[PDB]
Amino acid sequence: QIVLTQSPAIMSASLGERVTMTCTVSSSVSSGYLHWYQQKSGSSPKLWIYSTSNLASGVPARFSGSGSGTSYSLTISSMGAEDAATYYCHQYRRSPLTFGAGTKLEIKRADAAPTVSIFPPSSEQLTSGGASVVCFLNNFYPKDINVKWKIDGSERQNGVLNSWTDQDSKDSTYSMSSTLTLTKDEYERHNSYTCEATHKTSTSPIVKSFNRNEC
Amino acid sequence: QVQLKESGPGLVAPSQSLSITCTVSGFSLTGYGVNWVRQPPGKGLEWLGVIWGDGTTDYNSTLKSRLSISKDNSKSQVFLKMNSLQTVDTARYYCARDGDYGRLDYWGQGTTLTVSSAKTTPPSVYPLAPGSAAQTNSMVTLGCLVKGYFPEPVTVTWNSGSLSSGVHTFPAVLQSDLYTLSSSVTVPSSTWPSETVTCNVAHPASSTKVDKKIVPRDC
Amino acid sequence: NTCQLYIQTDHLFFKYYGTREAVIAQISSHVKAIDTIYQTTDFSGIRQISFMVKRIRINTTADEKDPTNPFRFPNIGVEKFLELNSEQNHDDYCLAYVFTDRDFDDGVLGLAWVGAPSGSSGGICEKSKLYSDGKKKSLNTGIITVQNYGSHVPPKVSHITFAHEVGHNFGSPHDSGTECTPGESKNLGQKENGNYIMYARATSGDKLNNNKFSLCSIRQISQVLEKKRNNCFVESGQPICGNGMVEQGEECDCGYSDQCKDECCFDANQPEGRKCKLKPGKQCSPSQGPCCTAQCAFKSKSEKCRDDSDCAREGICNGFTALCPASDPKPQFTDCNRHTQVCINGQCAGSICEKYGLEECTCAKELCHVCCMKKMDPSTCASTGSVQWSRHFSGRTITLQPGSPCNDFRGYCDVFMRCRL
Ligand SMILES: *[C@@H]1O[C@H](CO)[C@@H](O[C@@H]2O[C@H](CO)[C@@H](O[C@H]3O[C@H](CO)[C@@H](O)[C@H](O)[C@@H]3O)[C@H](O)[C@H]2NC(C)=O)[C@H](O)[C@H]1NC(C)=O
Ligand SMILES: [Ca+2]
Ligand SMILES: [Zn+2]
Repeated sequence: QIVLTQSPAIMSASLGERVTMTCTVSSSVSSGYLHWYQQKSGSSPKLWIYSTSNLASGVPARFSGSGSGTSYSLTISSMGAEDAATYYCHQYRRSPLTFGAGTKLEIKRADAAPTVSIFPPSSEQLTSGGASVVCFLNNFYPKDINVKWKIDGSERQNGVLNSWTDQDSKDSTYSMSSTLTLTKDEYERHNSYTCEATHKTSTSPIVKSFNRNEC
Repeated sequence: QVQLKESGPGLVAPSQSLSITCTVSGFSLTGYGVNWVRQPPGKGLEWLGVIWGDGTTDYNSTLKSRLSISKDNSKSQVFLKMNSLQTVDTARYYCARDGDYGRLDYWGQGTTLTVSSAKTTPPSVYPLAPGSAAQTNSMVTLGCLVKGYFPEPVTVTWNSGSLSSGVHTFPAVLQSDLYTLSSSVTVPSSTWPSETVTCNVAHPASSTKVDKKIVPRDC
Repeated sequence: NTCQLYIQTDHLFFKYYGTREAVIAQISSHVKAIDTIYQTTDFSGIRQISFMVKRIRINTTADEKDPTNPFRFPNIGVEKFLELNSEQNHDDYCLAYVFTDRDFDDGVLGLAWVGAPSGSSGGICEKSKLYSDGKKKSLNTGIITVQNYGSHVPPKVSHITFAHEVGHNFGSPHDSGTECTPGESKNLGQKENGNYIMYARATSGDKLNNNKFSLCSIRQISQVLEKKRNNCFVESGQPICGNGMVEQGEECDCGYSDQCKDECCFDANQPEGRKCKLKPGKQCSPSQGPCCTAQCAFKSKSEKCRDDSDCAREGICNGFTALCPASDPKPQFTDCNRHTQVCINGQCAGSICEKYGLEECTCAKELCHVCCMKKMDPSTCASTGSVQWSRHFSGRTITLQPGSPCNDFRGYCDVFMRCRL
């Protein structure tokens, strides 16, 4: 079983910067059999670099591939706005056909603070029997962020559901949704619900809270 | 030119058989191989198998028990059959040509496969509005919670598409055999609740449309 | 320098060797034979000249029941056998040969068209022309057979017989005169060397003057080259994928799409990088060698790669590679070819006379008898049943096998012990 280790698995780069990816195979393959592919969100992969150093039909000249034996590289001379995607290296000289782990190339912007917004469960949902406390964390950077839920100052482990958006096309920021869900009887037995966010751009964690007894 | 198009059932129940047809064009299947590559939601490319131009097959080591790949050279069709589909078989299944030196030069659009025993369920749309408390800034954040629906997709728009900027529609998350989607919008305090803000949730699989007027909570 | 050959084999040639790998190994060694013979010969055109095969066609015994195959008839004359091969379209190849296992009358082994340097047609460098009688034949053809007078010929004579008829293709007639046929010379120094390739009669085993062309043949081939190879021959380069032989740069070679029945090899119609390459998960291909099965695996131990021969002990497969283990000899000086020659280090050459320090000689109904001699003196040439060698042979008169040269290479001995010229 040939393995294709891809590193770095996560890369941030600004416009004009130069990035370099790596794939190290477990057994030396001929250079003519390793290929690179680019895949954007919601789209099928596209042959990018084939036979290591040959760019496919249409991919820009700022791309290049090098390597031989065990190590292989993919280098972008000038980071463009359209090159933010996930890249894979591919081999089928020996069975089984294996892809690399995948390198996530994110474009880098200035640091941004998350605009946190917390919402109590609506009056309509309480009629049904559920209680979901949604806490939005929109437009921030980088993606590294930790969201914790506290019920009356006590951290809660269950019911927390999260979802991240992709890097926005306009501002290159990220957004996250946090939904704390629990029963109606468990909701009416507690008062202060705290949505706390820990981010790189905050010395102290941003605290958004509300009270069930203030209306 | 070279084309590939896979035809899948889309939604199957667990412990059921699978049959996907990969209609190709532009080349002859006798001189090119065709690989099957599935991709789980939010994961990397995962190889399934391959059928060569001469009819020989090579499969994924852990899936040879269930996987089976045949083809039809005259009709330019490659077939992918699976047995005892588990819930974790949900992915987007591609078929790609095995070109010079094994390059996957031409891919298909891929077909989404969902493996779940969940019955079709329309979502319970909920309005997300702040209390009658203090504004954060010139802008207020409004949202909608699209909870508990099956299957995907769901169309979420604001003010019938008029309100587009400041909208963040988060990808759905399977809580427990049901999808839950969140979407927020940021508007100036001069707009809400002066104007009317309403999110439009459309669940095609249930033929359900919902329009929830975002009204401030009352203290 | 390199001329793209097209070699065919009928079902008689396939039935004798008994798999497709065995006949392919025979035609691979025949091309490399005339490759080495012509390269080591100084021709007037260029200092070197080699050969290359472009495609093969192995007809099996299943083709004997094919009504469209005109080679299925067991009784086919050597002239009509070459006419059948001509009637095909061979414009993609400089030459086209067909190997068979037929016993042609009067000791005929090979037959090919004579190559004219100009003013005629046939031999090397001829495209299909209309001619007369309305059949479009390709006169760039030749035939060979490996059986003569009910006896299979050894590969050394079989490889040379290829180079003989190819000489006529290259424009060389038969050798004539004393200056180019030293076998009939009245000088012991020239007679020991023997005749040349283009000798008109039987040849076997002299191996010095017979393996390469003559001063006469070089002159006649010189004109065909200087005027036809410029427009006929092609370049030297990397070996092509699809000729059924495993060359350097490729791991396997089963043929094209309509020829490849190998589940271990991508055919020649596959894209670059995988054509003539081993399929993933497979570790061999029968095209590499006889020591590996159709299930793509180095063969198990104690299986016949090479069978026990007269002068060669059996080579036996195991899983170290796809090839035979090189065969090794049994006790030295054993009798081979039915007491006609000896076994010394893996070859059945020479004669039985060399077993007791003697040399073969031409007797003087007794021509198909083995006449030995005291060394260096042809006046001491006596039969194996003579009173001179009665101490060794004890009297038994060893007779020459059918299809053996006799009477100073003027003919063969038949099954009735007659030296037929
Ligand atoms: C191996 O068997 C082959 C048969 O499968 C045989 O090929 C046959 O070759 C003949 C000419 O020698 C072809 O010609 C026949 O058909 C044409 C019409 O197209 C007639 O005009 C001819 O008179 C003749 O009947 C055959 O078409 C061809 N058969 C096939 C199926 O292509 C090879 O010659 C055999 N190989 C050897 C070395 O004998
Ligand atoms: Ca070859
Ligand atoms: Zn001759």
